[PDB]
Amino acid sequence: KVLRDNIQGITKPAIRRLARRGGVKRISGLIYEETRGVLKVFLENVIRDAVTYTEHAKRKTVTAMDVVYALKRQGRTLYGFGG
Amino acid sequence: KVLRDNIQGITKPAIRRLARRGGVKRISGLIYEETRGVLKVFLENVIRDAVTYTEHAKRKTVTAMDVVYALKRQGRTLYGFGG
Amino acid sequence: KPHRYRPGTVALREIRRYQKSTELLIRKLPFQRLVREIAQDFKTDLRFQSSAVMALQEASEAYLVGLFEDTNLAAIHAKRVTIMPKDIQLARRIRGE
Amino acid sequence: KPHRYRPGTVALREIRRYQKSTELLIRKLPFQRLVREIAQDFKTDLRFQSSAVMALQEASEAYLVGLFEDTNLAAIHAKRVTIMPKDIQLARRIRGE
Amino acid sequence: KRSRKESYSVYVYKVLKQVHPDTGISSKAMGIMNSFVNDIFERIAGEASRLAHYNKRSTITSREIQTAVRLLLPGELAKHAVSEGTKAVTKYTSA
Amino acid sequence: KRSRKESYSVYVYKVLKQVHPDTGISSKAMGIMNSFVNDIFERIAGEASRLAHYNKRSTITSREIQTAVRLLLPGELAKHAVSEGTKAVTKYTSA
Amino acid sequence: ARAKAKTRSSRAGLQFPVGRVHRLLRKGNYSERVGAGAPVYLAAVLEYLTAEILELAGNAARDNKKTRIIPRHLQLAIRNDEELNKLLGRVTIAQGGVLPNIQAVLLPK
Amino acid sequence: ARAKAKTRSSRAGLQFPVGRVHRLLRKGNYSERVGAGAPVYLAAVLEYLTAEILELAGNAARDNKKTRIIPRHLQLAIRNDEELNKLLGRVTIAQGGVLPNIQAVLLPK
DNA sequence: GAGCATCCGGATCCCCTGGAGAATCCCGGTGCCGAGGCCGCTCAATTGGTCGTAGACAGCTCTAGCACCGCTTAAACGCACGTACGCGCTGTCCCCCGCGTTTTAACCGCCAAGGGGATTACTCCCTAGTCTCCAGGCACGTGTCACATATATACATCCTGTTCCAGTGCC
DNA sequence: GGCACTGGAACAGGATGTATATATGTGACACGTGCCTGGAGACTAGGGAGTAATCCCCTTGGCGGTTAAAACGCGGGGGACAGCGCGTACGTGCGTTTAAGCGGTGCTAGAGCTGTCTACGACCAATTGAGCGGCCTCGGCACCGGGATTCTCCAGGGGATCCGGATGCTC
Repeated sequence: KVLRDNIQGITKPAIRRLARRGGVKRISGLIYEETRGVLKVFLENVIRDAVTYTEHAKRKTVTAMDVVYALKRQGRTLYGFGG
Repeated sequence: KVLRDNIQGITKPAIRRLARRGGVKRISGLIYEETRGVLKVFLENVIRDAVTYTEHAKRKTVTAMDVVYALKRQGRTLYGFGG
Repeated sequence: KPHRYRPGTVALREIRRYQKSTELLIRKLPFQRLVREIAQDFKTDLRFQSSAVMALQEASEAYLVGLFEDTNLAAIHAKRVTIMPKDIQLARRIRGE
Repeated sequence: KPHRYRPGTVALREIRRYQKSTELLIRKLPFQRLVREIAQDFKTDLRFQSSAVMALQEASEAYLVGLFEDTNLAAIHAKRVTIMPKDIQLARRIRGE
Repeated sequence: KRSRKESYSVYVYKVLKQVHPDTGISSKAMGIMNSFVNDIFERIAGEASRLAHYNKRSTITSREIQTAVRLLLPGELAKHAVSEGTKAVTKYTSA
Repeated sequence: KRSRKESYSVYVYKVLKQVHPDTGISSKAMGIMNSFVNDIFERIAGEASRLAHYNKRSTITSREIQTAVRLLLPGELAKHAVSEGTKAVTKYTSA
Repeated sequence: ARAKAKTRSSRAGLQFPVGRVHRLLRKGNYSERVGAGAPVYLAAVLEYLTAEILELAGNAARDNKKTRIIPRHLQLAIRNDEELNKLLGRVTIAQGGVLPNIQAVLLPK
Repeated sequence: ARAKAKTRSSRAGLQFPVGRVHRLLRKGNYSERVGAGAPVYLAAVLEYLTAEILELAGNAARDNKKTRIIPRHLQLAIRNDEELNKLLGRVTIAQGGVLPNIQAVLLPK
C-alpha cells in the first residue's frame, strides 16, 4: 500500500540516457543522486500545485489539465494535453 | 536636436561601480563594451514596450506608470513608482 | 582480439541516437510509483489519470534536459567535459532555483 | 615612500561601501541623454518625466547588478577571480537570452 | 451521445489545406496546435484586459490588441500579423 | 483643484502603529508599499480569476482565494494567512 | 423575409471562427464591453501564426520524407527560428526532443 | 428610521478596507460576481502580509537606529527572509541596494 | 698514386593509411490502426432591432518639461609602476566508459471490480442592483524634530621594518 | 661536521580610512481640518450553486511470460587537477579636464479636466447551418529483414632521413 523508496526507480542508466539527450559527454558518479534530489524538488513543487487544484475542484482523482495548470504557473507550459 | 553617440555616456568607472555592487573585485578591460551592448539591448526592449504603451496612451510624453507596466510585462517588476 | 571502441565514441553515438529520437527515457512504472509515493505524502488515496502521469513525465524530462544543456554550457565554460555537482548547483542558482 | 595599498584591498573597500550604499551609481544627465537618444529611434519628439527616467535607471542598475553577481558565480565556478566577457554571454544564455 | 467539447481542430485542417493540400495530421500534434492557439489567445486577451484597464477603457477594440500584439509578438511576425489583421478589419468594415 | 487619487497610506499607517507604536515611514517606502499591496492584490485576484475559469464557476469565493494563497504563497506564510483569513471570515460571519 | 445567414469569418474572409472567439472573449472576462473588430483582428493574427508555423511543419515533414506531421516536426520547426524561440522560450512540446546539437569541443579531433 | 452605518472592516476587525477591495474586485474584471467573504479574506491575507513585513522593517530600522523606515531597510527585509525572497525573487526595490554579500574566495588568505 | 668529395644505395626510424568489423542507413515487404471523410444531430452564430452609454471631439488651463545659463567643483580620464592572475604545460592518479554476463521487473496483455466523474434535476442562499445617507480618506495647510551635514576623536587595518630561527653549502 | 649564508616566521608600529560623538538646520513626515463621494444599509429578483441520484467509465488491482533494461564486475584509457613558470593587464595612486550638477528663469506643449453627443455595442427572439459525435475504411506508417555505406581503430607499410661505401677527379 504505502511506498518508501522509488527515487531509485530513476535508475542510473536512465539518468545516463537523460544526459545523452542533454549532450553530456561524461557523467560523474556523484551526479545521479543530485539529479534525484533536483527532480524530487521539481516534481513535489508541481504536484503540491496539482493536488491543490484537485482538492479545490472537489475531486479525488488527479486530472492532466490541472497538471498543465501546475506547470504553466511556474511558466513551464507543456503543450498538447489541454482539452 | 539629434543625439548620436550617447552609448559611451555610460562611462567605464560607472561600470566599475556597478561591478563593485555586483560583488566583482577584478574586472577585465574587455568587459565594458559588451556590458554597454547588454544594457543597450535591455533598454531597447523596455523603451520599445514603453513607447508602445505611450503611443496607445495617445500621449507625446512617456510616463512612469507606463514604464513600470513595461517592466512587469517583461518580468522585471519595479516597486515605488505609483504601482 | 575483440573490438573495443575508445571512450567517448559510443557516448557520442548515444548522443546522436538519443537526440534524434523522441521516445521516452524514464521507465514509466517506477516513475509512477514515485509519483504516487510523493502524492500520498500530501493527500492520501490520490488517484491518477494516465495522461496526468504522462504530462508530469514529459515536463520532468523537459526540466532535466534544460538543466543538462545549461550544465554542458557551464562545463565547457569551465574548460572541462565531465559534469560535477557544483555545476548543477550553479545552474540552479543562476536560474534562481 | 608614499603609502599604497595592495590591489583588491581597496577594491573590497569600495565593494563594502557601494554594497552598503543605496544611491544610484551612474551619472544622471548622460542617462537622460542616452534614453532620449535611443527613444529617438522608435518615435520622434518624446518627452520624459524625470520619475520615469529614474525608474528606468533603477531597473537598469538592478538588472546589471543581477547580471554581475551571476557572472561572479560563473567566474568563481571556473576557479578564476577575474571576469571575462564569456562569463557574461554564459550568464545571459543560461538566464534565457 | 456525450455533450459537446468545442475545439480548434477543423479550422487548423482548413488553414493547412490552404497552405499544404497534401499533408496529413497526427492527433497529438493537433492537440499541440490547440494548446498553442489557446495559449496565445489567453496571452493576447490578458494584455487586452490590462491595457483596457490602464487607459480605463471599458471596450476591447482592435486598436489596443494591435498594441498588445506589438508588445508580445516580436518583430517580423508582429508587423506582418498587423498587416493581415488590418486587411481583415478593413474587409469586415466593407462587410 | 485636482482629482482625488486613491492610496493605502492610512491603513498601512494604522497597521504600523499596531505593530510598532514608535516607528515612522519615508514616503519612498510608502510608495514601495503601495506598489507591493497593489501587486500582491493583482497576483492573487488574477490567480483566483483563472481558478474561477477552470472550475467554470462564475462566482468567486473565499475558498478560491484560499486556494490561490496556498498555491502562490510559499511555506507557512500560506497557512498563517489561511488562519488569519479564516478568523476574519468567522468573526465577520458572526457580525 | 430574413436575409441569408452569412458568416463573419467569411465576412473577414478568414478560416477561424469569429463568433466563437467573440463569445469566448465575452465570457472569458476581459471586459464588459468589446468592439466588433477585435475578434476579427484576433482571428487574423492566430491564422497568420498557424499559417507560418504550419509552413515550417510542412517543410520539416517533407525534408524527413513524411506526408504526415509529427510533434518532432513541430519541435524542429519552432526551434530552428530564433524569433519563434523568443516567442516560445519557456514552452514545452510533448515528444519533441531537442535540436541535434553537439558542442564543438565535444567532437573528436 | 435607519441603522447606524457600521464599517465592514470593523466587522472583520481589520485595518484594510473591505469595501474598497470589494469594489476593486468588482471593477477588476476577475469574475462576474463576487462572494461576500472573499474580499474580507483577501484583506486579512494582505493585512497579515503587511504586518509581518512592517515588523521586519521596523526591526531592521531599529538595528540601524532609525525611527523611520527606509527603502534600504525594505531591501534588507526582503532579501534576509528566504520565504519572502521566494515570494519576491523577481521584484526590484527603488534605492534598495543589495545584501552585504562577499564570496569567500574573494577574501584574502 | 693517393686523398678527397660526392653521389648512390641501403639501414633505420618515424609517420601515414588501407582494411576489417560494425553500427547505422537505406531499400524492399507486410500488416495494421489512426485519419479522414461521410452522416446525423444540435446548439450556437447570425439577423434584426432597440436602448443605453463610452469614448471621441472640443476647449481651456496650468504645469511641468524643456531650453538657456552660470558657477563649481566631482568625476572622468589618463599614465605609470607594480603585482597579481589567466593560462598553458606536464605529470599523475584515479573514475568512469566500454563491454560482457547475469537478474529482474517492465511491460504486454488479459481479466475483475468498483470509485468517482460527471451529469441532470431541484430548490434555495446569496448577491448585483437601486436608492438614500453619511463619514472616512483625500487635499491642503502647518509645524517641527529626525536626519543630513559638519567637525573632532578614536580605533581597525594593513602593510612593512625589526627580530629570532631553521635548512644547507664549502673548507 | 660546523659556521656562515640564505630563506622563513613572528612581531610591532604608523598611516590611513572608516567608525563615532556631538552640534545644527531643514524640510519632509506627521497631524489638524473641510469635504464629498465612495462606502454602507435596506429590499428585490433572480439566478449560480450546492446537493441527491445514477452510471459507467475510467481507474485500480492482480497474474503469467519475456525480455530488454538494469546491474555488477574488469579493464583501461581519458580527463580532472595540482604545481610551476611566465608574461601580461588591470589596480591603485597622482595629476588633469571637463562636464555633470545645482540654482534660476522663461515658454510652452500637452496632460488633463469638463461638457456633448453620437456612434457603437450589449440584449434578446428565431432560426438555421456550421461544427462536433459516431462510424468505417485504407494507406501512411510501424515493424521486419537484408544489403551498402560509412565510421573507427589498428597493424602494418611506406616515406624520410642519414650515413657509409665507391669512384672519379684532382693535386
